[PDB]
Parts: sequence; structure tokens; C-alpha cells
Amino acid sequence: MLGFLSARQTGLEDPLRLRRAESTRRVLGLELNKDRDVERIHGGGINTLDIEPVEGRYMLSGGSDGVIVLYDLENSSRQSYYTCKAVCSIGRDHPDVHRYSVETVQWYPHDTGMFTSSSFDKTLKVWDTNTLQTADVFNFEETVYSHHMSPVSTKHCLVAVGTRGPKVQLCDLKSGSCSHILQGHRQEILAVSWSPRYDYILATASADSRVKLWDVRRASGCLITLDQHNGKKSQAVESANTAHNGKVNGLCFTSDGLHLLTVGTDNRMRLWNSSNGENTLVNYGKVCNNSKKGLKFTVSCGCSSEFVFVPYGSTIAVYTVYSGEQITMLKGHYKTVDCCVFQSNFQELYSGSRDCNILAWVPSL
Amino acid sequence: MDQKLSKLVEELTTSGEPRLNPEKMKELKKICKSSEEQLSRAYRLLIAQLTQEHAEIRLSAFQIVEELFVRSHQFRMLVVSNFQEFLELTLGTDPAQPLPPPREAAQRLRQATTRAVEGWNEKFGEAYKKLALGYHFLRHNKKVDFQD
Amino acid sequence: MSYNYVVTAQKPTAVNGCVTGHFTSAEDLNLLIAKNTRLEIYVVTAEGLRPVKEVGMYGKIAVMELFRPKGESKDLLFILTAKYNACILEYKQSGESIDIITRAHGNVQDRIGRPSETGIIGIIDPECRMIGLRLYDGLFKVIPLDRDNKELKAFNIRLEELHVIDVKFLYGCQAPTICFVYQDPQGRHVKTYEVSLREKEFNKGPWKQENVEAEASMVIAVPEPFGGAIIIGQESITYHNGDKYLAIAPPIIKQSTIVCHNRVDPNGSRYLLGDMEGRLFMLLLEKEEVTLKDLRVELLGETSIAECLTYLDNGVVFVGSRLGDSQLVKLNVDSNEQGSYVVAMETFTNLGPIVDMCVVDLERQGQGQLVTCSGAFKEGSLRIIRNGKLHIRTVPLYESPRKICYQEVSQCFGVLSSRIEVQGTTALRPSASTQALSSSVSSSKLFSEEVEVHNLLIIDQHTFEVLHAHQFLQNEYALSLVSCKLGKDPNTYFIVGTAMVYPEEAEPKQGRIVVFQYSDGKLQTVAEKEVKGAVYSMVEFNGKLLASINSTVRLYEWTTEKELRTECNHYNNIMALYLKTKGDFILVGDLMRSVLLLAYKPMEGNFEEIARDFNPNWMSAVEILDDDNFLGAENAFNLFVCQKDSDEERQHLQEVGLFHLGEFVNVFCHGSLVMPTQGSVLFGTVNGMIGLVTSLSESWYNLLLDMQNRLNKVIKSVGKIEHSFWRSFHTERKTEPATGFIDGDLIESFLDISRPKMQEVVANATADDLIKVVEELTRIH
Amino acid sequence: LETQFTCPFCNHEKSCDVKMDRARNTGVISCTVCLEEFQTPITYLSEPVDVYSDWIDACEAANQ
Ligand SMILES: [Zn+2]
Repeated sequence: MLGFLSARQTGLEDPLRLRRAESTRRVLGLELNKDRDVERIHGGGINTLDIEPVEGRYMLSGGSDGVIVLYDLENSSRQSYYTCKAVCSIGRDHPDVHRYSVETVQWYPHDTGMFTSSSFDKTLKVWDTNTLQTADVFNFEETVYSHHMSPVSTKHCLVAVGTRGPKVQLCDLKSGSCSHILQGHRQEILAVSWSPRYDYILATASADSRVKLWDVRRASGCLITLDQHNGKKSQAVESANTAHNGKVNGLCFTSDGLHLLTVGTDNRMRLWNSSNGENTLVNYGKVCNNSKKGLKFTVSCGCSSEFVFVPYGSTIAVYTVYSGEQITMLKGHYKTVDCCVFQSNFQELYSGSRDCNILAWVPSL
Repeated sequence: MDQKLSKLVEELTTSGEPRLNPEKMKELKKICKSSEEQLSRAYRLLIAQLTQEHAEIRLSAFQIVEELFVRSHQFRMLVVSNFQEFLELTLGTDPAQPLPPPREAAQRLRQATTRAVEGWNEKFGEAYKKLALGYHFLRHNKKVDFQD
Repeated sequence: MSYNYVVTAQKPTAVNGCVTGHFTSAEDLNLLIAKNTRLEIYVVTAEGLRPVKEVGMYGKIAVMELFRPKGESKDLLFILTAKYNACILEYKQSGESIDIITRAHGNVQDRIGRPSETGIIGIIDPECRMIGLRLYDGLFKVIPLDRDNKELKAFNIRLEELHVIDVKFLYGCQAPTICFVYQDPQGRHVKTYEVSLREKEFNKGPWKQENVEAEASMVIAVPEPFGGAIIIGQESITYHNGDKYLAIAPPIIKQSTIVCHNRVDPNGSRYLLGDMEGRLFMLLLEKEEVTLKDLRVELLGETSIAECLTYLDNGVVFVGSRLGDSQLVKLNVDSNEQGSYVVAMETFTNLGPIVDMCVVDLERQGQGQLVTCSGAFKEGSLRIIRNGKLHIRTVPLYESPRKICYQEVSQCFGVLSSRIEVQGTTALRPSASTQALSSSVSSSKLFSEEVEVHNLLIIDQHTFEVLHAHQFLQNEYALSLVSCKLGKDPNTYFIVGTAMVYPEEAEPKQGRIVVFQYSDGKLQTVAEKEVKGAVYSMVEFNGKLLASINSTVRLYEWTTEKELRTECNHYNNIMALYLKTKGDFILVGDLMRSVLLLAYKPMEGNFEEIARDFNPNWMSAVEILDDDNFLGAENAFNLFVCQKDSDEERQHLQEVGLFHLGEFVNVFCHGSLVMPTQGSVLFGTVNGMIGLVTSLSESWYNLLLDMQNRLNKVIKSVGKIEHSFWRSFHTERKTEPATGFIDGDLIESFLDISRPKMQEVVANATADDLIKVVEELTRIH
Repeated sequence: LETQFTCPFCNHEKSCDVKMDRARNTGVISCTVCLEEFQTPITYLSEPVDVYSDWIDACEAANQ
């Protein structure tokens, strides 16, 4: 590493080299945090986490008990040991608390003054973070499994919602229009994710073992349907062209948005060319998941090699996205891990699981 | 020097005694203090015993584990490395993996491991936050009655 | 909010790109040299180079290539900036007036994307149908040229290979054909595509992928008579044309990797190749009646460590260097009796990577003097800089200098240096450490291909001769150096922080702080202290030694027994790389937490974290301007000033100033090169620029700001790049406008405009008042 | 009396399965969807409705 510092000082290597190499080294040295703790307030398992995209300071967490906790991740104390204190809380005494489990919570991109939370109580609530009051509510005829706002859209502000209905809802936060729907799936839509690269590209994964990419501006259904075999087993499109041999319960675009990682209940993760949905045949081995709802997993950013952190039983499996090589198992949870969210500023990880714990993984040394 | 250690551990555990016979336990203490890899060899012996199907044998193995825990620090790091499996094998938390017979020895194992875990939370909890996680998980998620 | 004035004392001198062609006139042979922000246009005369223009781009020139579209009388220049400002420029001379008109311009920054490891690549189709940019992994941006744009509209073609090493356009292909080397887990392969502008997509290349050398790192597009390409790797040179597969493995190129090339002949019968060790080779293509017969490589000789090189004519080669002085060398037909055909005609000074620098009032005048550790392995040297224009001496060390400190009592400089030995070990050249008057080696009881040997050079501060050269332990890297007297004894010591570097580990676990005293022309080891990590930085702190072992900033006291005793530690750092001091306060520059205002409370005897900045800036240098202003340099070429704000929120340092310098600042230092503004902080950069930061007053800063906006409205940039965008604080995960910083170069450009333009600037006091103000601003450097 | 119950946590109908371990006098109710689990003592007169009852009661008590 002194070689890295010397090369940076002497201009031999771009500082990009040291930055991404050290980010990768930090991610590889991920371990149970020696001096850090997260305050425990959820009475039930944490189903979702979200660190705000700008300044990466505050973290939302939705629990199976319906409460939403807002934590400050910064060590505002002077000690090396600190607990991520809870700033705010939609608790059981809040007038607008979710009646059932909160399954997805997401900070509004471009601004930390608002966030959103969808629950199995058939509601997508939009909260003002300052007053901590519901600015809006969208009701659905069937329970919400996931939702996502575009991390890129300066123009549109649509929330793509996947419920147990076979339709992907698009709720306009600009003047409230939840009527827009996308047809083409056949069972519950367990995951939805906007492309970080393209403004109007949305990937939706449903229990019909299919993943569809939509240009929501378009009037002609999905753009691409992901196919495991790319055409080896080709059939007229009524039941073929499946992404997995089970329910596809998780989506994640890579950092650049040029590839898509789909995890399904066939104990398989697959990497897809996001421009034509071709399977890249990256192996990843066996990725154990049996979740009946959406599975939240994230990818690394700002590193020499991209990593993907997938909940794997009661562990976090870290894989290399483009080679599939298994990095490691982060092993500190006592029950199945529901979500993991990656802090890209310091290569940190926060994992929420059914054991009512949010565990922080920090690079060692 | 592994033969005598496997032996001594075997007579300690297979005997099924209510209480640890003192002088051979002292021999175990000395010869476990001798080397660190051989202390961890004793740890593997304990782990292999703890999976085996008899409540008295699991009780003997757990009491040896408690002796080394209160007596050794690298043992504390090594056991907190897999405290999850340690709790699965001691407390019988998972319904799919309950404790073998007899019922009396299993009950004594439950009481002894609850109280030992209480003592470990009081004495080494701050140095091992994973022990704190395990204690908290037992006290709320599994609702283990520590007052029993 | 803070008020800062940044001005370039010395313009950047390191050449990061050089291209030749007919830019100024159809008959002129121009040499365009890209120093970091400066584009220098020379005309290649029969002797030397005649400078015809020097323009200052609002951008770091990452790409610079000349191309002649069909029907164009003379070459157009394509420049891409590090912030992805693309511009096509034309040279228009109207008598005395010279103008670089922006024929086209645009910004090609993708909103998201992983910037490629091997860096920005820019190529132009040999028939000038398009510009191909590799800016991000997995993408290949294309700017069509047949569609004559004035906005440089571009489109991305998805490239299935995500780790592309190098790419070129092939010659003699009916369609734009790219040949590129890429890395996949199976190895490195060279593949070809044919780009289609109509279908906006790749098509199957003329010849299929071929598995190339593991370190195949360079692609050279051979001209039409041969066609195909040449791939240069670490160990072999191969030539592919689709069915011709020539290969050589010259043993003479094995010792160092080839990093640059240039085509000597228009038909590519000869190429120049520079290595990192400075060796210059000629690669010859032997033709047979045309196809290619056989490849030969012959060592022409040795030059400066060449970032780039360009054959001008008549055996003259411009060797543009980033690590040393640029050269204009002659390729003789016959050897010089030492096996070398290269002869240096001219040397252009280059303050290389300014890793460290000290301001000294040598000769006991009132004038400062910068002594800078410039350059690198073979081009390492000391540069002494004064105001006389700036006069620059050079003291070649022939080894990389790393740190420098002045010991006034001993009348010498302590310079940390590093040389490469190949084998026990053998020096590759006679370096300044080996040419000392006297020498010594450390015999320490604490610890018991090519390697770096680190030395402490005691250099006489009159003659700049190496009075002494103390070699350190085997596999020991000296990182920090400070000249100070500790405790209460009167002796002044050279205190050196070191680290034990072995290949088996990523972070040093061992190191020591060695206290030397230089007296009677000898360097006696006064004291040692085994520490448990690399001592990245040390500073004298109120008579004590404040050191930074890997993540711990700790304080040592100098006892009556002349030994170092720990007094206090602070551990809340990732790695404390940079340490500064003013009073009881310490400023800890961290690798990625970016600052920490620490305070040593003497009434108790420990540190206290007064404040911190929680933004994740990766640091290169740090300094303390005032009691409550803290300057810091981020590795993304930005300056930022943090301020102690005015509860726990008081522990948050507020970034009150932001600025994009465009340079990698390596060192700050209080001082000035001269005999209205408060303070003076000189800084040294990687591309050789020396700059100067001063604090301004509020009203004056506001007035200056106003002038900056007016000049931006008046002065026209070369690439039509907005100055605010150029100076906007930029990082891969952040982008903000410049605040709290005045661009001194832009203000000082107020002199170089005609009076009507001044009146345009000063539409809403008189112009003469502002001329006086800018003159006074120029006085400080 | 139905044996499959709506989960109080995820509101998924008939997603809760009840296991009566009579040998240990314990009833375990688990939701298949959200994987929430609850354990209560049971008697020989107990039924899955009683286990789901104890679960609802424990939820309401813990949520006070
Ligand atoms: Zn449920």
C-alpha cells in the first residue's frame, strides 16, 4: 500500500487507482464491527433498510411490527465506540403508523426531506421527514410486496409498486395518479427496480418466474423478457422465456446500470445484459433463498471490482458480479437475513434480519 | 500429545458423573494451558461431544466448555466464533434439533447453560458484543426464563 | 464563510501528451504539447522549437489528437478534458492576431458510469469519420464527424468486454474498425469490431479474437501498406493482420515495460518505443514484396522517463516526460561509442512530481526560497526556486526524493530518498545516495525482482553536495522526516519515521522512529523507538513529537534519557496520513475521513476531538490557514476549506470553501517567494505547478467575485468551457459550484485584455482602480 | 375451526401453520410468508385456534 501512496504522490498511478483499490481492499476486509453498535427499537424483524443517497448519513428501517425507525449513522461522539442512535420513529403511537409490516422504505432521491414506505397494509405512504407526518397515501387493492423510486429521474417522480396483483402500479408523486399500470405478468410482482442509467427503464420480477423490462413511456408493454437460455429452448411466448425456475424475488441493477442481477427461488442468481436481457452465464453457484416475499440485496459502488451482497440464510454472501467468485460469508445474524444496504462512502454494510437486529459490518483496519 | 488428551476428555465425559472429578480436571487444566493449538483441540473434542446423542455427555462437555470459558480468553474468542451453533446445541433453541435424553440431565443442562450465559453476559459481554447479541436473542426472541 | 485567493506561481510543467501535425498552417509542422492545463503550440523549425502559441484550457487535457477531415486545409485539434469537455479547435491567424476558434464543443460526461481503470482513451478514425472515446467500462462513446456537429452529439455503443486495456482504429478498412485488447478471467485477448454509424452498433470484425500475452498492454495501428495492428506486452511484441501472425520476444525489452510509442515514418516502417526506465527502442517493420516479413527491436539509447514521445523530423524526437525534464533528442545514424544513438539537443525544465518542498530563507535575505523534491526514479532531483521571472536550479539526485527538511543550525537539508536495486543487491546506476562524501548503514537490534533502498541524505545547503547518505535497514521505507529539537535539550535532530515493507502484507505492521544528530560531518543514531506500524507523518508539537502510526495519532515526549516516551494516543482514524499544527491544535488529514481538528489539552494530558468533517474526501495534503480555517486537498484535484462552526453539532466541521484546482496537491507550506492579503500558503503538485493560497477580506472578496463573473461574461475560453463549471468542485459522487475561492489566474488575466474589454468588465469604480487592485494582487507572487 | 390463519404481521390469509408438540406441551405457530414465529404452552385440550389466540394476545400485550 505504501507502493500505492508512492505511485499517487509521484503521479505514476491516477488517484482513481488508489481510491478503487483501497475500496476493494476495504470491502474484502469486511468483518463484524469491533467498536460500532446500532440502537435496537424494532420489536420485529427488519424487512428493509435504506441509507439516503445524498450525504449517506441517515438510515431508514422498516420492521415487521409496522414501525419505521430513522437512525443517524455518524459518530457524533468523540469515542471510537458508538451506537447509531435513532433520530426519529414512526412508532406504534404515531397516528399514521403502518398497521402491518413495512416491506420497503426508500429515501426520496435528490433530497432527504421526504421518504416513502410501503406495507402489507396495502398502502404506500409518502412522509415528510421534517414534520414526520404523512404527506400522501396511495391505497392498493392488494398487498404491496415492493416499491421503488427512480434514483435518476429529474423529470418524472413515479413510484413503481409491485403488489400481489399481476399489475405493476406507477404512482405519480406529481399530481397523484396511481391509475397507470403495466400488463404482462401473471402472478405477484415480488420485486421492482428502476434502472440507474436510463430514466424510464423499470425491471419487474414476479412469481411467474419472469423478469420484464419496461419503458414506462411506451404504450406497447415490456421491452425485454429475460430468458435463461437466450433461445436454446425457444417457444412461442406464452409460458417460455422464464428468468428463473422459481419465483424471481429480487432485482438489483449494477452500479453502472449496464447489467441486472436477478435472484430467484430456484436457488440461483443470474446476471443479465440490461440492454437486450441476454444471460451472461455468470455462475454464482447456489444462492440459497426461499423467501416468499421480495428479497432486498445491493451491489457495491466505487470499487475496482463490483461486489454483490446477497442475503444467504442467516448470512451475507459477497460475490464478484462479473466473475461470480464467492468472496465470503458475513456470519453474525441469528435468523434469516431480510435486507442488506451498502454505504458506499466508507464501504460499510448494514444488514437487517428476523432477529430484530441491524448489524453493521465495517472494514477491518 | 493428542492421545492422552483425547483419553482424559473421554473418561471425563463418558463417565456421566454428576460433578467433575477434580484431579483429572486439574490435569486437563494444566495440559490445556500447555499449548494453544491443543486448547483448541480440546475445543474440537468438546464440539464433537456436544453433537452426540446423550444429555449427560452434553452436560459434561458444556461444563468443560464453561471451565475453559471462565478460565481462558482465546477460548472465549474461539467459542464466540460459533456461538450460534453453541446455542443451538446447548439451549435447544431450534425445534428441529432438541436435546437428547435423559430428561433430568437435559433440564440440568438448560439451567446450567442459562446461568452460565448470564454470568458470561455480566463478565465478558462488553468485550464480545456477539455474546451480547446471543444473550439478547435468548432473552427476547426465544423468551428464555432466566428467573427459573 | 471563508475568503481565499488561489494563483499559479509556476505553471504546470509535466507533459501528459504531445502530438505533431499541421495545425497552424498546411506547410508548418506543429508540435502541440499538453502540459496539464496548458496547450503549447510550437512550430518545428530546422533547429529547436519556435513557440507560436500557449493557451490555457479550462480543463485537464486528457486527450489531444489532430485530425484532418475531408476538404479541410489544415488539421483540426480534438481535445477532451478530464471533466469530459470535448472540443474541436482550429487555428486561425489574422496577421499579428492568433485565434484558436472552437469549431465544435460539447460535454460527453455520462451521468453514471464506472470510469475505466486504464483511463480515458481517445482515438480518431484514420479517415476521420468519427471519434471513439473509452471513458467508462462496458461503453464505447462515438462522436460522428461526417455529420458536422457544432454540439458534438455522441452515442454510446455497448461493449460486451468490460475491462478494455487499449483500443485503436485500424488502417485500410472500408468501415471504421476498432482493434482492442481486453482482460477477461480467461486472459487477455485482442478483438476487432466494425462500428456502424447508421446502425449505431458494432459488427463482426475483420479478424476474430486472438489470445494475447498476459501483460499485453499496448495496441499500435499499422498504416495501410501492412494494415493490422501490433500488440506490445511486457515480454513479447506480436503483429496481427487476420492471417499474418508475427511474433518476437526480444530479451532487451523484458527488463521494463513499454509505456509509449510513436510512428516515425508515414508508412509505419519504423516506430519509437519508450520504457519506464527511460530506454528508447526502435521497432522496425521489414516489408516483403506489400506484406510484413519480420519484426526487429533495437535499443536506440536512453532518454528521460517518457510519458509520451513524438518524432518531428530529421532524427529529432521530442520526449515528453511527466517524471523528469522533457527532452529534444537527436537519433544519430551511428552509435556514440557507448551503444547509444540518442543525443540530447535540448532540455525543457520540468518540476516533476513535487512530493515535498520546504521554504528556506537561504542567504539570510528577506526572500523565501523553495527547495522541492521533484521528479522520480532516474529523474529525481532537488529544485531551488527564487524570484529573480522564476529562476530554477537543479540538483540531480538520480534517485527518487520523498521528503525534505531544512536544519538551519547544521546548514544542511535532510532529504529522504529511494533508489531501486535489482538483485545481495546491486544498484542500477550511481545515485546520489551512493555518491555521498561519507556513508553509513543502520545497525538496528529491533528487527531480526527489485527492491527499494531508502536513504537519509544530508545535503550541504551552499553547494548542494551530498555531505552524507545514511542507508536504512533492508526492506525499510522511510516515510516521514522532521528537523526539530525535542524536550528541553538544545540539540537539533533529524527524526525519521519508517515502516517495514514486506510483500506478504498490505499494510506495514512494523516500523521505527529513528532520531539522528548531524554533527562533525557525521550522522550519529541518537535514538530509536520500535513502533507497531508505518509512521506516515511526524511533526514537532510544542517540543514533543506528534507521530501517526497506521491509524493512531500519538504523542512522544523526549525524556532526559534521550528516548521517546508515549504520552497520549488517539485512535479514531482510518489512517492518519497528514499531520499539521498550530498551537495546541492538530489537524489530522485522514485517508478517507478527510480532516480531524484535534486538540491536545495539556492540563490533563490527552487529545480531544474538537471537530471533524464527515464528508468522505480522499486526501492528498492538508494545511492550517488561520486559527479556524483548515485547507485540505482531495485526491480528485479539489481544494476545500473547513471552518470550526461558530451541542454535538459543534463537532461538525463545515466546508466553507470549495474549488477544483485541477492539480493533485502533494504538499502545502507556509511561505512566500516575495519580500492586502493575509497569510501565504504555497503548494506543490504532481504536474509541477506551484500555487499560492491567501486569505482575503470580505468586501474585497465580494468585489473580486464580481470581477470574476464579469470576466467570465467577457473572456472567451478556448473550448467554450464555462469557468464556473471548470472550477466546480467535482468528485465521482458529488458536484458543487466553487465557493470561497477566487481564481487568481482569471483575475490576473484582466491585464491581458484591451481597454474596451476592460470597460465592458467595469460597466458598473473606474477601470484604473481595478488595474491597481489586480497589480497589487500580482505583487504577492 | 380453521387450522390456517391470517398472520397478524403480514395479513396474508391462511399463511400461518400451527404445530402441536404435545410431548413437550408447546404449540408453535409460524407464518410461511413473513417467517414470524411464536411459541406458547399448550394443554391436551388446546387447539390451533388457542395457539393463534395466544399469539394475538402476545402481540397486543407486547405492543402496549
Ligand atoms: Zn406473516
